[PDB]
Amino acid sequence: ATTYNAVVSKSSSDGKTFKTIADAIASAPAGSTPFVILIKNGVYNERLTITRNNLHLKGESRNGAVIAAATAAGTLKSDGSKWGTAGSSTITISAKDFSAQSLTIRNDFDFPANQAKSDSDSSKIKDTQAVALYVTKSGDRAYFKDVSLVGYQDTLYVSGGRSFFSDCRISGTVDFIFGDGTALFNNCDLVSRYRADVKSGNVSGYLTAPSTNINQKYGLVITNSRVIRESDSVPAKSYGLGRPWHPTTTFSDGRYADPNAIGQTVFLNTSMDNHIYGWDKMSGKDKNGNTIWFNPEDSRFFEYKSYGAGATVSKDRRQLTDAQAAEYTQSKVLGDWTPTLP
Ligand SMILES: O=C(O)[C@H]1O[C@H](O[C@@H]2[C@H](O)[C@@H](O)[C@@H](O[C@@H]3[C@H](O)[C@@H](O)[C@@H](O[C@@H]4[C@H](O)[C@@H](O)[C@@H](O[C@@H]5[C@H](O)[C@@H](O)[C@@H](O[C@@H]6[C@H](O)[C@@H](O)[C@@H](O)O[C@@H]6C(=O)O)O[C@@H]5C(=O)O)O[C@@H]4C(=O)O)O[C@@H]3C(=O)O)O[C@@H]2C(=O)O)[C@H](O)[C@@H](O)[C@H]1O
Repeated sequence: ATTYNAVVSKSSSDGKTFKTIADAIASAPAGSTPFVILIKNGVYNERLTITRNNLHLKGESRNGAVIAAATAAGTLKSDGSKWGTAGSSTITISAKDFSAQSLTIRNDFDFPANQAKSDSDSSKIKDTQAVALYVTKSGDRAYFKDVSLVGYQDTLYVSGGRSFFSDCRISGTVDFIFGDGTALFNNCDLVSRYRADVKSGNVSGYLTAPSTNINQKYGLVITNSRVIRESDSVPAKSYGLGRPWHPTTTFSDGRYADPNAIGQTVFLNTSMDNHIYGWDKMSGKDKNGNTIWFNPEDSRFFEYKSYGAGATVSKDRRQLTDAQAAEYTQSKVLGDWTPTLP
C-alpha cells in the first residue's frame, strides 16, 4: 500500500502535482504523521532544510530525479558574508525519521573550474568545501536507500545521531564523508574523483574525515561496499581512506582543534582499487595557536577483510579480528533503530 501524499513533477499537464519539492513539503499537515512525496524525473534546483519529522522523499529513479544547487563555503550571501561549510549544503536534515530513496542530491559547485582560475581572479574561491547533504544533530534516524550524493570537497557531512546509507553512490575528493555522526554505509560505491589541480605524486583526497568523539562507540562504518576511482586518470596511491578531523571547537580555555574528536572509520568486507594508499594524518591549531598534527595510528582507523588492489595489510593498516568484526553488524551500529521505508 505504498501510496503518495504529494507528487512533484516538471509537467503541469501531469495532474494535481507540485512544481517544486519545497511546495510539496509545504502541503504536508503539521506534526509527525508520515508524509511521502514522489519526485518525478527532472533536475530540481532547490536548497532544502528539513524540519518536519517523519518526512519521506522518493524519486522516480536515482539517475533521473535530481536535487541540485551550487554553493561553496566561500560563496557570499547578500550581507557579503560566507555561507561556511555547514551553510553550503544543498540539503540539510534537521528532523528525525527522514528517508530519501531513488534520487540524487548534488552540490554543483564547479570545484575544478574554480581551481583552474588564475590566482589573481577575484572570483576564485579559497573555501572550496561544498556540501551536498548535511545530516545534523537534530536529524537522528536518517535513511538513504539507492541515493546518489555528488560533490568534490566535503560531499557528505554527518553529525550527531545515526544515519544509514544503503545501495548508495557517494562521490568526492577531499574529506567527502566527514563528521562526528554514527553513519553506516552498506553496499555503496564510494567514488574518488579525478583532480586536474593536483601534481603527480601528491595526494588527491581522502574518503573520510571522522570527528567522532572518543566516548562514542561508533563513527563511520563502511560495509560490503566498493571503493572505486571515477576514471583511469585517478592515479595509483592518490587517496587516503581517512584522516582524523579534530574540528575547531570553543572551550572554556579558547577556540581550537578538539582533542577528544578521535574519529572512527571502519571498513568491513569492502573492495578497494589501487588509488588507495592507506590512512593519513591531518593538522589543526592547538590551544596555543600552534600547528598540531593528528595521526592515523592514534585514531580509530580499522579494516576487516578488504580486497582488491588497494587492500594491503601492514602495520600501518590495522585489522579487526573476527570477534571484533562482529561488533560492526547493522544491529550493533544502529542500536534500537531499524531503518524502514514507508
Ligand atoms: O559546533 C558547531 O556545530 C560549529 O559549526 C560550525 O562549524 C564547522 C566545524 O565544526 C568547525 O570546526 C569549522 O570547520 C572548518 C571547516 O569549515 C571544515 O570543512 C573543516 O575543514 C578541513 C580543514 O580543517 C581545512 O583547513 C580545509 O582543508 C585544507 C584544504 O581545503 C584541503 O583541500 C586539503 O588540502 C591538500 C592537502 O591535504 C594539504 O596538506 C595541502 O598540501 O593542501 C592541499 C590542497 O590544498 O589541495 O586539506 C587542507 C587541510 O588539511 O588544512 O578543509 C578541510 C575539510 O574537511 O574540507 O574543519 C575546519 C576546522 O576544523 O576549523 O567550521 C565548520 C563550518 O561549518 O564552518 C560553526 O562555524 C561553529 O561556530 C560551530 O557552531
